[PDB]
Amino acid sequence: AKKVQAYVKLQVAAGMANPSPPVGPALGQQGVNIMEFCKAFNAKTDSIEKGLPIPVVITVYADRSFTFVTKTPPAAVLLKKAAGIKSGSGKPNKDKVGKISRAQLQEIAQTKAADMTGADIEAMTRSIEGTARSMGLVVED
Amino acid sequence: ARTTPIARYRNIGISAHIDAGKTTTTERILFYTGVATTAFWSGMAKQYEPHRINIIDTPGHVDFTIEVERSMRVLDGAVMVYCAVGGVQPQSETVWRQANKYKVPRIAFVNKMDRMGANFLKVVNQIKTRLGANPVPLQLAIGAEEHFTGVVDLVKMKAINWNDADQGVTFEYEDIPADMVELANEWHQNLIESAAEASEELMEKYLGGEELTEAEIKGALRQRVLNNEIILVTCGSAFKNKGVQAMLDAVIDYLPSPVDVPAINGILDDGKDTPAERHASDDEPFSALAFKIATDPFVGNLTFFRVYSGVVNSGDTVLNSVKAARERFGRIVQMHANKREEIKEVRAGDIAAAIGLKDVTTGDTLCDPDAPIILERMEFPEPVISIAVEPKTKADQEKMGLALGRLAKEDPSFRVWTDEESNQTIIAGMGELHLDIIVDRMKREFNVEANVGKPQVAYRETIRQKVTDVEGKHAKQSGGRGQYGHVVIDMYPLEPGSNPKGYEFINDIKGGVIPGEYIPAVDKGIQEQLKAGPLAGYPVVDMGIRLHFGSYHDVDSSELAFKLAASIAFKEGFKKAKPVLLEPIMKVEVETPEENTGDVIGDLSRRRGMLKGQESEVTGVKIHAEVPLSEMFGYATQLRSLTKGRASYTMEFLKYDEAPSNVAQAVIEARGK
Amino acid sequence: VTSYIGGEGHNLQEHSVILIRGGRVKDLPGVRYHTVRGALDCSGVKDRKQARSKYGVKRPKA
Ligand SMILES: CC(=O)O[C@H]1C[C@@]2(C)[C@@H](C[C@@H](O)[C@H]3[C@@]4(C)CC[C@@H](O)[C@@H](C)[C@@H]4CC[C@@]32C)/C1=C(\CCC=C(C)C)C(=O)O
Ligand SMILES: Nc1nc2c(ncn2[C@@H]2O[C@H](COP(=O)(O)OP(=O)(O)O)[C@@H](O)[C@H]2O)c(=O)[nH]1
Repeated sequence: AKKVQAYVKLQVAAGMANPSPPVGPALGQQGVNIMEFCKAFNAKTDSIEKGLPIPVVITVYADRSFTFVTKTPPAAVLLKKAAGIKSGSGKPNKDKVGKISRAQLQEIAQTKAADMTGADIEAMTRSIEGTARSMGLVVED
Repeated sequence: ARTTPIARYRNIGISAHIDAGKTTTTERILFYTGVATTAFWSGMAKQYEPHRINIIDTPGHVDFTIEVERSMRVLDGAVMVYCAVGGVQPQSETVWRQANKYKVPRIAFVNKMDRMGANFLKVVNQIKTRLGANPVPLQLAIGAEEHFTGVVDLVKMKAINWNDADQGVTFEYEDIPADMVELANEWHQNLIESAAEASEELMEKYLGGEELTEAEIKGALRQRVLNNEIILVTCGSAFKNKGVQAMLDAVIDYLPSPVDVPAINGILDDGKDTPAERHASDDEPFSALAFKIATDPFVGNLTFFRVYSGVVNSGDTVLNSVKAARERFGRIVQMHANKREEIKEVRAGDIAAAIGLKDVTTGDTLCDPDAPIILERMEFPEPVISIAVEPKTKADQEKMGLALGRLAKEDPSFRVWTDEESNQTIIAGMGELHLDIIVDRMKREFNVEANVGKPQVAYRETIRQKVTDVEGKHAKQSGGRGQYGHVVIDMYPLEPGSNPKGYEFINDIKGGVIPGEYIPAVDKGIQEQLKAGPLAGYPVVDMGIRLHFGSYHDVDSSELAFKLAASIAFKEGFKKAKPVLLEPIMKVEVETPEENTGDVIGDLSRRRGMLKGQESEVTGVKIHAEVPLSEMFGYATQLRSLTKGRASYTMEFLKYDEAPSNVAQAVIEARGK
Repeated sequence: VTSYIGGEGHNLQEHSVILIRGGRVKDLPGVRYHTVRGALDCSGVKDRKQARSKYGVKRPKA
């Protein structure tokens, strides 16, 4: 990685291809190639399941080369994956969207502790509790 | 009889960004030589046999880069003029790409070395970094700004000092200034290395430590310029008069003759598109390209043409293969130095003008009738801006048509049509400064008094509410026999563009209440009313009508009586149906540098442009926006202002959307007034 | 004067140097002059192989 001047964390997908049009955001007042991105991700795509947008950064070095920062499909889209109900954001308190058990996130928190980095696997569970209610979820065992 | 070899001909363009000094450099050329213009050059030291230089001075503005394209295509070599202060400009990159498209072997002249901030080596580095070129300095500037005295010749390793007292007509070779000897030796080695790369034999001599002769250096650098591998860079400044003379020597030494350029490609007029070539020889069949038409007040149409092969005489019926029109050549002159020697022998390589050709346009091939060929065609870009032009009087009306016709003939990138809806004459061009010049010529050369406005937005009409049981009863039983007609219709909106006809008619008549013979007259009565809407008198679109109820009278019922009833029913129903005024929206695409991106959208937002998205490209960003036609006027010059002249937009008609309540209502009121 | 347009579909744009010939149509009172559809702004008209001299069409390809 490098400084936060060649920092945009991005890439909703890899099969939608070009990360320059609407699908792939950013690519503004920065300057870098676009097809020079997904080829290293082509050796990296087939471990991630689709429907799970993974955050990676266009980190450009000082010598024009750029690869990504492998993360992990995160909190938000796994509750659209492991529960089975998508974004719907705005209503945590109006009508019931879905309740999630305690252990349903902990089994994928070991996968998500390679996505989220504060300290630990258990410690990142209460921020999977975060964006779920912003999507509109409720959580109780 | 070997007179002046065609290998001594230099058909050259002078090309530069707007405001760089290229015709003043050409006026200097004419002064030194002795004088499209023909000149003769023997070298600044008179070291050469007389060479014929045909000069095309190409426009600096991007609104007239269509003329530059025509010139580049018809020319052999080019002199690219750069400002020593400004360096490579956005407009220079455009001209550079055009010269690359036509593979024109070219050299470089860094002018304006007498101004503040002049830096030769900075411009050399900008030619490398911004144009992707391989610049090889032939010269170094001695001093800069007010201290600019002369140039170092890196081939001869001598300073060139021009005499200020004779406006640079004489010069002396001096020893290189002691402060420049190290820099001159460095760039001389870079020049020799660049010469050695032209062939394996010269590379072996150079690596062996053998000194290359001046003739080998010049021959090697010439070969690579002809291959477009390198660009030779010269410098100098007029007023005190420097560089031009040595740049003209570089034109002789390094730019192509007509025999150094590949044969011109064409197609035989055999209906099979068979490829053919024409070599630069007097013994080949006649072939020429018409590349400029100029309207002259005294002689009429001047058609400028460049002969590629064979010979023609003033007064020779040739064949315009492109237009299949036998065109007898008119009076043909030639700018022999200062005089205009009328030539009855236009040989290969020559540039001349013919008087009074009728059916010749820019890009037409003129050839031998017994050996038809179509030389490759010029593609003309689509116009990017349009304006409405209205004549003040009826005398101006007919005169406007005539004037605009002449302007469209000489300049293809200029288009003129009558808009079928507004009946306005629309003119379209390659930028607004382009249209400004066109309008100036129309209201001066032809002196046609016209108002310049904006293309009238094509307003449409529709309803936003189903209305049922709308009675229309034309019961006129008076004046001899009666005329009875009675219909009941439902009116409803369609989804915009859901029907290619913009109109649906449903016959749901049950019980023969209306004879089947009168149903087409009812539909026709509605369709005539659709042409002139009851709100503001615009065409009505996106509407369905169901005729389901009606009545006739055995003696008094008429086809047109039912058509009158249909119109009544329609006019009453339409007023109840909440009628609205429509609008067109235009899909706009803007290509801009990444740093200029922001400004483009700021203005587009004020122009009600709904930015759909963007496609960050190599130049910068390809922004896409939905912008009303009304707000898409005068954008060419506005964009040129925000982007410092490096942006290009396109626009197409998208769909017939709904005009914002405010906009629609305002126009409805104005139309009613 | 008011002229008459021959053929069945023209190539007109309201400011066009067109040529006039005699002949009354007997069907529009006040229209007494024909035009020529072979001269100076009206080319060889569409879709015709017979009586080509009238309406100015050249002979077809073969
Ligand atoms: C310098 C040069 O070679 O171009 C000149 C030459 C120029 C294209 C002129 C603008 C305009 O009258 C041109 C028209 C279309 C004017 C109408 C006709 O008579 C054409 C047959 C003619 C061709 C050349 C000419 C006479 C130029 C200018 C003016 C310089 C100013 C600006 C806007 C930078 C141009 O570059 O736009
Ligand atoms: N001082 C100085 N002025 C120049 C030089 N070359 C051109 N000019 C001036 O700059 C202006 C622009 O010249 P012109 O040839 O019309 O530029 P073009 O638009 O590139 O053809 C003229 O009015 C000249 O007087 C130069 O070498 N030195």
